[PDB]
Amino acid sequence: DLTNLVAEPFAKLEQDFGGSIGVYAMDTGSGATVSYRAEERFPLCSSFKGFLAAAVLARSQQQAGLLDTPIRYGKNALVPWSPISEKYLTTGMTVAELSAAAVQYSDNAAANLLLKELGGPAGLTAFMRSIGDTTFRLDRWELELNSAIPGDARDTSSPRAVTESLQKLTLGSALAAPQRQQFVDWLKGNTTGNHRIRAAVPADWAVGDKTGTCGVYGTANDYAVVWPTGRAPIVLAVYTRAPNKDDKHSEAVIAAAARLALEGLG
Repeated sequence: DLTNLVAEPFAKLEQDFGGSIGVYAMDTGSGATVSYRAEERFPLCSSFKGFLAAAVLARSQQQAGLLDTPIRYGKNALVPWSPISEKYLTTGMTVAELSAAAVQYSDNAAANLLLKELGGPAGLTAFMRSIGDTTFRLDRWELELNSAIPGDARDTSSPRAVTESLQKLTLGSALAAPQRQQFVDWLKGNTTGNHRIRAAVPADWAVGDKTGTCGVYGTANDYAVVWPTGRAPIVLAVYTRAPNKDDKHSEAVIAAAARLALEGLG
């Protein structure tokens, strides 16, 4: 199999990039995996917002009316990159709309308001422990969680823990069937990842994804569930970082790493 023939191409890719690339991909058919730096910590950046939305849905299972609960917020809630929350400043938005905004537009104000609802970064971390993720940690809010300082474990996970948690939430039994499909539909409607894992995948394969872009230390990422035509779904996570604050992230590198991960599962 091709599982142990991706290390050299990944090394070449991270050397051309000027940093570190972390990948974990899982064929849910065979159980086969592709692993490269899959147990190293990488900053989550905005990628935590997918798991934030999952945590809201998990709580909605035992709390009727959570998703339709109106959240009234002031201008003080608006932080940079809040493209949806900005437009509903005067009316407020439901828990469901904030969740959709956080997943599909990486809306920062929406993410912070939802974090408040779940008991802050500690609350989301506790949710991730409750589905058996012992790696994920969120420590800060938007936008301070984006500092992405080399060796700083704050606001990080591993590509493997991300992929495993994503599998449990989208395909396993961590969410009830309506909540599971809603999480899948939110990820499928993501607008920020067209130049990442989606660019590594045939156009007629269904894809749901959540992106992260710290804006520093060449630190960016994408995770996705992929449904190949007539085959068991594939789950994968691609995380990058670089040693200098002004190193540029690359969407093309994330796409190329996704292509290698999928080819590696051949």
